[PDB]
Amino acid sequence: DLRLHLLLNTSVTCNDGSPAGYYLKESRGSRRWLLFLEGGWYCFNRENCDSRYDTMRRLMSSRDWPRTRTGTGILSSQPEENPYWWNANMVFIPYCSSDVWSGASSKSEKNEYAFMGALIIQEVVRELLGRGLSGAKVLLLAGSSAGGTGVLLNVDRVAEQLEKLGYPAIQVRGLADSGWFLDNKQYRHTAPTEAIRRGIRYWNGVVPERCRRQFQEGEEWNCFFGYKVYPTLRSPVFVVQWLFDEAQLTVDNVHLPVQEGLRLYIQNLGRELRHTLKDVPASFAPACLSHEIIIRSHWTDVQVKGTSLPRALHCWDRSLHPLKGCPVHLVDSCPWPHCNPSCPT
Ligand SMILES: COc1ccc2[nH]cc(CCNC(C)=O)c2c1
Ligand SMILES: COc1ccc2[nH]cc(CCNC(C)=O)c2c1
Ligand SMILES: *[C@@H]1O[C@H](CO)[C@@H](O)[C@H](O)[C@H]1NC(C)=O
Repeated sequence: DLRLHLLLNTSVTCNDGSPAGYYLKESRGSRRWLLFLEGGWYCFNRENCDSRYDTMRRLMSSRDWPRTRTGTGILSSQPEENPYWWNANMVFIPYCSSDVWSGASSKSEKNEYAFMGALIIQEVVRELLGRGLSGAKVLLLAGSSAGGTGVLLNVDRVAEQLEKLGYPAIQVRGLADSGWFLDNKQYRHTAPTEAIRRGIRYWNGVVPERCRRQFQEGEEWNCFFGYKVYPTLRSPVFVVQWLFDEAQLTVDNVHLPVQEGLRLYIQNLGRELRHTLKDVPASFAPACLSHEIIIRSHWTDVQVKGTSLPRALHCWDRSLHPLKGCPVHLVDSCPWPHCNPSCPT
């Protein structure tokens, strides 16, 4: 169980103005710190945020959060469940800003909602430095789905914050799970790129500086797509992505007797995802239809080329000190979902 702490700076808020916060379980024998960003889609205008407030209020407000949370998967403290980092200090940061962790906007007379995801991360990091983070050797910023994209948008900002605060010994790294999407041609029409474009204006969203300077004013939506923002990052980042991600297929208007047109569409999607990962040295991408993995209790079960994800992350740790029998780049080459026998059922 991790215990809830509301932010002492109560001007850093969830969408409705309630204070944001974090759940913490300390491990006093450890110099490793894991900060996990929750996911949960987003909203991008008044009407669609109003509907989210009716039926997804815990993703917009802290008024109804519980005092504790159980750590699962990579957040578990049991070695049987978490072979990688069971002895680490564990932090779960709830997602209550609906902005893919990019916002820097307060509630005001002109703004019904606050969008402060980027500021929430920096305030958590600050307040944690007085609870033991000042002694850390490694800070791993991790996250799933919207939180995985949040890692890509924020890991370099955390690194810069700690250097300017006077903590150059802390090594900042990122782990992005299920947040690596393609701005591809859809199977049918009914678009995420335009929703993100409008969202950035609504949230006053911020993106990493080198990416912003490449794409320039008006085109910051490009930095929400992993294969475009990743080459601009300086911190080491490990990318986890199912080749046939369910959220990707949903926005592509695919719902699973598959005939030739859809077969070719699905096979081309896996090929394109594989291609975007060829220059990503630390990555784990199985040929499965699924979504998210790192906080699932059975995350230890899936393997690529005989190597589990906990093992791949351990090999990554060793590489940041070409290891024999300890690989870090693991991408499936077979072309259809569940061609890998370790895929979840
Ligand atoms: C799950 O919601 C998210 C989270 C992070 C994201 N980054 C970029 C996009 C838009 C394209 N992908 C989808 C699923 O629409 C996005 C959506
Ligand atoms: C590749 O062909 C095209 C052509 C025109 C387009 N407009 C917008 C998109 C991106 C659509 N994908 C998602 C997931 O948002 C697009 C793609
Ligand atoms: C609280 O957070 C806000 C938003 O980042 C910041 O402007 C302010 O300086 C913070 N308060 C203190 C006392 O540092």
